[PDB]
Order: sequence, then C-alpha cells, then structure tokens
Amino acid sequence: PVARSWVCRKTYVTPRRPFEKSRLDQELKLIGEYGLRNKREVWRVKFTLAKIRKAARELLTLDEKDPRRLFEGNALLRRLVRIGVLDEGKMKLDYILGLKIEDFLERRLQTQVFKLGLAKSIHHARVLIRQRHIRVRKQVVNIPSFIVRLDSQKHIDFSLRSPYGGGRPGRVKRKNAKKG
Amino acid sequence: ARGPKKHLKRVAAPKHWMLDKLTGVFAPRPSTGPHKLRECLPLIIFLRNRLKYALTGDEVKKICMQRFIKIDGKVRTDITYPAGFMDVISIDKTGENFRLIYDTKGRFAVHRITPEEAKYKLCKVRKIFVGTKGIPHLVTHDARTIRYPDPLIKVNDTIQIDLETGKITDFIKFDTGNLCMVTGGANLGRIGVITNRERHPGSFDVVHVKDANGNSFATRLSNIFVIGKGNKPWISLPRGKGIRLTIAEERDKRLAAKQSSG
Amino acid sequence: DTVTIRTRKFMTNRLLQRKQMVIDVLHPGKATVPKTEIREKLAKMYKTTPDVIFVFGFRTHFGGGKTTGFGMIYDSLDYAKKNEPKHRLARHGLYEKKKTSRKQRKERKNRMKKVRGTAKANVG
RNA sequence: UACCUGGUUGAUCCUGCCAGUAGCAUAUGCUUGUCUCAAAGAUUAAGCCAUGCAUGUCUAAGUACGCACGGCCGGUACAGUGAAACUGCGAAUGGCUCAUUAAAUCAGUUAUGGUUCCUUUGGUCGCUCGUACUUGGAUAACUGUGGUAAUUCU
RNA sequence: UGGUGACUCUAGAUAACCUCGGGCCGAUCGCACGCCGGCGGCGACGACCCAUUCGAACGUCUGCCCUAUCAACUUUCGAUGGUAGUCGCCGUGCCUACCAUGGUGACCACGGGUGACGGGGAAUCAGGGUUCGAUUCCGGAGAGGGAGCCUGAGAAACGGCUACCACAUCCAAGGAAGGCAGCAGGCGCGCAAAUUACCCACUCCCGACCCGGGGAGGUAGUGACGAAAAAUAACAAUACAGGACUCUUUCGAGGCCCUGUAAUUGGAAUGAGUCCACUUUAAAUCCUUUAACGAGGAUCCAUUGGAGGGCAAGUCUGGUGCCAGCAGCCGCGGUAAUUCCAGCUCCAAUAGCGUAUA
RNA sequence: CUCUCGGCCGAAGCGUUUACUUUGAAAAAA
Ligand SMILES: [Mg+2]
Repeated sequence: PVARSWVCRKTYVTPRRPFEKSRLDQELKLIGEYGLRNKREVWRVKFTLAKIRKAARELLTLDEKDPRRLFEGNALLRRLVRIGVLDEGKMKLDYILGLKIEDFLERRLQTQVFKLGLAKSIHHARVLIRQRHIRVRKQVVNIPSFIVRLDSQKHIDFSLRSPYGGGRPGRVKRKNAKKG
Repeated sequence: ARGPKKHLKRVAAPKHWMLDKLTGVFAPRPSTGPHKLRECLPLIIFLRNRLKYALTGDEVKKICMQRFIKIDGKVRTDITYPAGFMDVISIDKTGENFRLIYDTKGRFAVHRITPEEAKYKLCKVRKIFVGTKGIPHLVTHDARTIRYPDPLIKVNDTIQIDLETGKITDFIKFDTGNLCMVTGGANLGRIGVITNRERHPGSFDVVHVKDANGNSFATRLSNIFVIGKGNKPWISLPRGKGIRLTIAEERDKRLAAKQSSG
Repeated sequence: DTVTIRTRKFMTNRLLQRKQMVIDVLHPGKATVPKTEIREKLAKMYKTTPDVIFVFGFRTHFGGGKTTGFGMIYDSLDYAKKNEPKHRLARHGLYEKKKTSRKQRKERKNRMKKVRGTAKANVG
C-alpha cells in the first residue's frame, strides 16, 4: 500500500501497415511543412483528432433533444472554438467531421511565433521557443507543442530577459566584446 | 479477522468526505458513537479539511485538547468523533455555530447558524417501547434514550430537543403535506413536501416527495426526515434550499456569474 | 529594492493564536530570496517583530520572477513555542534535537528486556 | 480505418492451410544526453534461513519510605521531579503470501420474530423494609544468602 | 400499557426458586474552596441491566472452467425425515435413543482434472466476441505439516503455550532453546525480480496518554517494466549543380522566391556539463531560481535493423564458388551471386530498435 | 375495474397467472 497513482495513457497509435508508400509521402509533407521532429509527432495529433471524431459520431446517434447530446455537444463545440480550430459561426455537430489535421497543427506555438514574424522560418521558431526566448502572457514557455488558445494570440512576445528583448546579451557577445 | 477492525483506507472512506488520493494511505476511522461510520463527518475532517483552522492532524489535536469545540453542548476532545446529521458545533473562542446539513450534491455543508438556533436540534424517532414498571421509552437517530414522552409521538416522527436539558419541546408527526429532507440514497440532500406513502408489508415502504419547483421523486421510508409542518422548515436551510439543479441549468447559472464580473 | 511582498488568503486563527496567509514574492532578476529576508519585510508590513514570524514552503515558478509560500504570525513568542512544530523552531535556533539514532535507541531498548529490576538502568 | 499480401499449375479458377501484418505481457541482445511519473523473488521451491530491527504504554486524577536529584521546615503522615515494581489496557489491528478451496469461496439480494458483542453515546445507578469518621491477610520493587556450563531460569 | 404483516413480543398479576466453582445494590482518586458540627460544586475510575455504534456468526434467491475412455450416486460407520433430549451464544442429524425409508440425477447427479483464491477490474475490438485477473481496494485462507488448548469481549492466536511428524541450534553429554508466506539481507531454484540505508516531519493506529511507540507508513538508493514532455543545431553574405518565376522571339538582365558539395566566410543564440548561493526537507538529494566558466566540424560524433518479392530502399564495386553461409515463406549460393562476407550508397523508426515465448 | 370509510377524491379488494416492454429506488471507492 502506497500513496501513489498509476493512471497514465499512451498518446498515439502506430499505423497498421508500416511501409505504405502513399502514407509515407503524406506524413513527411506535414513534418516538413510544420517543422516537426519525428513521425510520432504526427500520430499524436492524428490520435487526438481520431478521438474527437469518435465522440461526435457517438453523439450523432442520439436523439436531437437528448439531454446528454445537448450538454456534451455544446462542451465539445465550445472547446473546439476556444482553441481556434473550429469557426464561431459553425457550431454544429456535423461540422466536426469536416475538421483536418492541418487545422490542429496550425495552432502550435511553433507555427504561431513564425506566422507572427518573430522567427524567420519554421525551424528558427523551434529553436527560439526551446531556447527560452518566447513568453505568452508574462509566462515563459519552451514547449513547441503548446496549443495556443484563441484569446492568447495577442500575448505572444519575446521574453523580458532575453537578448532579443530588453535583456542582457548572451555569453558570446559579452566574451567577444572583451576580446578587442 | 479475529476481531474488530481499527483502520480505514483512503479509497474506502465515504466519498462525500472529499478526500484526495495522494495525501496518504489511511483515512480517519470514526470512533464508535451516535452516528454510523458511513453517514458521519469526523471532527478532524471538519476542523482541518473544511474550515482550514488547522493544517495538519497534529494541530487538530491542539485545538481539541484546549476544550474549544462543543458538539451539542458538550466538549469532545476526540478528534475522530462521529458528528452527524442535525448536530450543532460551537466554537466559543471565535463565536461560531454550525449545523451539519446536507447540500443538494449530497455532502455536508458549512452552514453557520445564530447562537439562538444552536439551543435545539431536531431528532427522528427510531424506537418506542415500554420498560420496567410501565415507563415509555424513546430511541432516536442520535442514540438518545428519552423516557416519559408524549403518547402521541410515534415512530418516524420528529421531535425538538433542547440541548441544555435534553427534553422534548415540540414534535411533528409523519403525514402527507409535511416538509422533509432526504438523508440517504440517490436523493440525498433534497427537500420537498410528502405527497404519498405506499405500503408494502413485509418489505420497505416508499414515500413520494415533490419539490417547490414541481419536481417529484421517491425514496424509502427510512431515508425521510420530517423538517417542518407544511411548507415551513423548523431549521435554517443551506444556500441551495434543497432544489437539485440540472447540469445544463448549473452550467448556465455558472456562466452568467463570470459575465457579471468586470 | 525590486523584491516585493504580497499576501492573500489571510485569516486570523484565534484557536491557535496566530494569523496565517499565502505569500507571493516578486523578484524579477534575482534568485529565490531568503526566508530571513522575507521575514523582515512582513514585520514592517504588519507592524510587529520578526521573532514571531514563521515562513515555509516556498516554490519558484518556471521562468522565474515569482515565488509562492506560506506564512504565520503569532501573538507572542510563548504561543509560538507552544503551537509551532518543533522542527520549525529549530530553524530559528529555539530547539535542540537529541543526537542519537533509531538503531541506537532500539538496540538499547531490546537489551533492557533481558534485565529485570533496577539493574535495567545499568545497561549499555 | 468495418483493410489484407506471398506460396500447389505448362497456364486457369477454387478449397485449404502455411508464412507474412498490428497491439499486448515476460525474458533477453545491442544502444543510451535532458526531464516528470513509476512496476519490481508471483510463475519454480506455501523451499531453508546467519544477523539487526518490526509492540508498547502515565495523566491534576490506582499504588512512591530508591536521598537518584538541586532544594523547602524543620515535631509538619504525604513539598516536587522521578528510575524500579505491582495494577489496568493493548498485543485478535496492521504487514505478507495465494498452498488449500468447484454451489465450496465469492457477488448482487434478503432475514435474525434464531444469537453474541470489549469500547463510544444515552438511560439506569435512597425502587429491596432486612468499624461505617475506614475492616483483613498477604506479596512485588528493596535488603541479604544462594544454585546451575548454559536461557527474558529461579 | 404499547407495538408488528405476523409473537409464545414488551409491560402487568400470582405461587415459589435463586447455584459458596456465589448476582446488582461504590470501604476508590484529583481540583477548588466555601454556606449556615452539619451541608455542598466541578471531574476521574469503576457497575448488573436496557438501547446505540463497530461488527461477527449463522441461514434465503440467482450465478462458475474442462471432462462420459466418469451414469447412476448416498444409506453397515447419519444418508432424507419424525419424536424427545445432550451439547452449543442460538436455529439446525450438531450429536444420541427410538421410529419411517427416504434424498439427488441426461435440465448432467456422483467421480476426476485445473499452470483454479473469488470479485471490483486489464488487453484486444466495426457490431458480436476471445483471453487475462498471484498483484497495493472488498471478502476468504494460512503462518514448516497435522492436532489440542490457556487467557480474554473477541483467537482453536503461532513476533502465545502443549504434544507428535520433518528439519535444525548450544552443551562440560546432565540438559536448554526453535519457526522471515513482516523490513532489509543470505542460500537454493531458476529465462526470470532492488539497500543488512534515514525518519516518525506527513497519513493514520495504539496506550494510563496534548508529551511515549510504530521496517504500518513516509524519504532517499538500485531501476530502458511501463507511461508523459523534449536536445543533437539556427541565421546572414557569397559562388555555383542549379531550380522555378518576370521581361527581352533569341543572346541576357534578374534584388523576386527556393534547394544543396558548400573540406566557402561570419559573428549571434543556447543548454548538457563544472559550480557560489538561495530555495526544498525531519535532515538532505532532485526539480525550479540565480552569479562565474562552458560550442565549429574527425565535435559536446545516435542507434537498431535492412536494400529479389511480400515490404520502403542498388542486376553498384571487391571476395567466395551447392563450400562458407543467408533464408519466418517463396527461395539465394555449382567462376559475370539484385539475396552470403565487406566497402560505398540508399530507407524504416528513432533515445530507442531487434529476438524468443504466451 | 369496483363494493365500505376520512374531508367531487384518497384508504381497501383484484383483473387467471406469467413471460415481454417502459418507469422508479437500491446498487463502495478506485
Ligand atoms: Mg520495393
């Protein structure tokens, strides 16, 4: 007997066919376009979308005025609107099945800091975030997979203690300044 | 097991205690007392977990051994004492009085009362018999033995007890049209008026209760506690007033609150 | 002078003769500030002497300009000595532990079981 | 994601299996920078165990003639702290393991109007028409004499 | 009198009884001190009984894997029932005496097997289903194997006792003492599993107890069981293999946008490490926070399997010559081997990836 | 679906008995 918790999950599922040529080209295109590290980072978002589509398909088989359909349908739709994947004027349970992986991949902090002009590429954004140069609402974040909530889009800035903001220069400029 | 048990595991503790998983392996096992193990709130989980007057279980002992807490007029220094439904907790140092009343979600509420309301409590009637030399005897839900009661008081009624003397001041019979609270089952914490009672001899009776908003439910007769005569309760009620909100209504009532803030 | 102290969730514990609160300390470009330094800024904040102020459990947030901890202010040093944990009094220098070991005491305990009478005392 | 592919023939269409494919649990091989949580002598041997520890306990309130103590006051029965010992309570909880066990155990549901129950809480505790302003004998701790190679022996 | 669905219930009355191995009816203790020699206020410890709480113990209805190369089973020695009693806390063939001949079974009794503790649950999964559950929660059982007891409210107790069976310890040979399926640790067995560490600070439990104790429990150590996040580089200027895109029909201009040998230049940014200090904590360690040092290219160097098909990716070059070996399957290898042994190149997942087995 | 009672309704009998369907309360936490 211990005061410990053993609850955990796996966040991805592997594909059934390991060497499907059409799927290998489709997934590398996403990796290259959004600057991902490995195929496991595509199967994670794809798993999350697969679980969202499965809840919607189960709610869509209930009565249109089923009390559980109107409670957990509104919650799912509101959750999808909040992060910016679904539109404000499309809060219908049939528009969830029209969602794509690219919608979910566009809300990553890595994509957003690049699309806001902080970084010169999608690979510069990765290192900028991992090197503690970016903050969201006074909090320093160094997780590139941080999903940006809609009313956080305006509060992504350079960190207050970084050479790219008002901070001191890094070790290299300091060392070369004393070189002469 | 070769004898009675003295421990309680945290996952096996009553859910309405609201104990978290990762604080410890054990939970306070209530002492033997007037209330059941699964229908009581020990003094430690009330002084530490609800009121936050203490941060650890050692501080609850330091408050208790200073003789500050009175349960229905008597000082209890046991920190796992089984307080329960309708009890009055008095802290004279801070001038606080509380009554243990279920809320609509089925959990004991932090219901503060006035010093005047702390002078009495309402007790259900469990047993009536006749003892030696023909003396009538009561037994209540609080394990109180009260002799020489009125002959009109029967089982399933409610009496009012003055905590200073322990004597009956008034009573309410069980009949249709009387207010009641549910003290168990799936309707625990709900308040409504009795409308019907269907009798099943050799088995459990069933009582039908209707809310103020028009919602009707049913319970077993052992889970009914008559509060007041008619629509008027005899004790002060918690914030929810016994009405169970649906999850959609609760969501709308919560969302409306944050829009008001600004 | 850039270190700032704020308190929240304040309540007076008349049952334990103290005030208790949560402390947020802001220190944008510094390390986690010492508890002795925090104790002085609460003495001025609450107009008392820092002998009756006990602070513990300070955690710094990621990135780092804010630390959150807990604080207690007692009415008197006597009440502090009565109610405070004896490990939190030793930090202030008001309690000395015994310099033995569980193994030492336990082995000594089991040797006295073999001896009977006052001769228990003369056992090493 | 409600999925198949290779192999019998000169070639064809089938039956049918073999092999491939994905998870999941044990072991194992090679490799291994950061950080959070986290199983761990079950499988076979419920086989065998050196050593240490895992169960004790005093409040104002059962019994203090240990000067063992610094110190009162000296006719004060007992100022106080207090080892030891008598008395009371606990040790029937917890921890471990899965050998036995096939309507047995166990799960949902019922009954005790067919039994017991330390403790907690409440009642009861001049209800009986018959030395008391205090009753009797011991025995521990302690002192002293010992026995045995040896024990928490006596 | 009162109550149940229902008493042979509770309460009442009468005649007696009342166990010496005996039934209750207080010869106990502390604190404050007082009112008119008497009266006294707060508690503590004990008391037959009643009720209550924690239960426990017996019963009610339904439900379990394989097996007929197990079809009849039980009844002398209680099997089904009746009557009266013994014993038991009590209801009962629980046991005894006297009676009766019953009771179960293809709707699978009786017997055997189980790598069988049972559930809550776990893996897989279109829908149905299949397999697992020794394992931290609930219930059961046991303390080397049988058996029997004392104390106590509670035990057929084993960190209690008494025997027998099997092992085994000290000895002056007379005797005495044993029980890790508790925490560490050792041996053995194996394909198969960690420290003879620190603490009662947390969660709780026990006691005469606000103070004492707790290998329960907590904290560190070992730990690629398994799960989550996430480094191993980024940018600019050059000049091309160059590429698209605009104009010049064409030569060409390209500053508009792009990829790479870049053994071409260039400073900018950062941990991983070393390491003041604070913070954490019972005391520490770790994470978080912060000074100082800390990055150019054989480095601060990513691995594991493959390249005929299934199945993504070389009939490249060198060696061997039905040998050595590969190969889950088809198959490769007999002097020009797309398959072996290597170099180069290529591709799959990636701090992970092969193999065996259920 | 109805005979007696308490101030046009309820308390009490079933309608042959079920299977089925809907509802209710009772169903440890993890
Ligand atoms: Mg191919």
